[PDB]
Amino acid sequence: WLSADFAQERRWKRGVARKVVRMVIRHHEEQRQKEERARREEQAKLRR
Amino acid sequence: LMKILTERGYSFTTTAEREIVRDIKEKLCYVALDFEQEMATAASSSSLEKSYELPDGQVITIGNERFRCPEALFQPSFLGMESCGIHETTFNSIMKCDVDIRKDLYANTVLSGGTTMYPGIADRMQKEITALAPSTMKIKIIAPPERKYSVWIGGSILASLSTFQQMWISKQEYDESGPSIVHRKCF
Repeated sequence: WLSADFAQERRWKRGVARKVVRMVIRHHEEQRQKEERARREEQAKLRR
Repeated sequence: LMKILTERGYSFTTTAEREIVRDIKEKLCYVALDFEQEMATAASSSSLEKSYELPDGQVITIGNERFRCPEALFQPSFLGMESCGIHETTFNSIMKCDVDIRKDLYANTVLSGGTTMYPGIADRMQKEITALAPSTMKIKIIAPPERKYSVWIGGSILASLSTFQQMWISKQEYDESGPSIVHRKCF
């Protein structure tokens, strides 16, 4: 019961921390993408 | 023009003579429809020559220079610039533009500026853009007689239009947002 649990929790943990650092990269990308969205808002004002 | 006139035998070296040469350019130069045929005609006959009176009363003769000078707009190689002519530049811009709008960009090709006042420049641009663009694109060059003032004309039109009253940058907006308000209100 517990042997498989640790083996599962290990793969889950390395998966959980994985996706964490992951959205971290997407977040930083989202900050550069945030500046790009501000540029797109400038272009939208241009269009208006 | 100064260079080619010095080559022909008329040397202009002072800033004042530069204005005489500019006047000669504005008055006698023109864009030829076929540069090679025009050069052949100028070499085989003097009908393309003209007389010009300088401020001192001396009458000089301008020959093939009249169309060799404006030719630099279509072949910058004469001036030594590794850049495409005006027609090729317009074509490259229409190409960089989206395909869906190239038809209208060709159909509404407009000329502006004082340099575009040479006679025949519109026909030359028409010929070149028709030869460069696809056969399915209808080419139309627009050269208003007052194209030398089109800039100010459009400015006055836009300033007189009532719907444009909301586009101005007010003193309050300036004092509030700094000079950067131009990057938000002018496009």
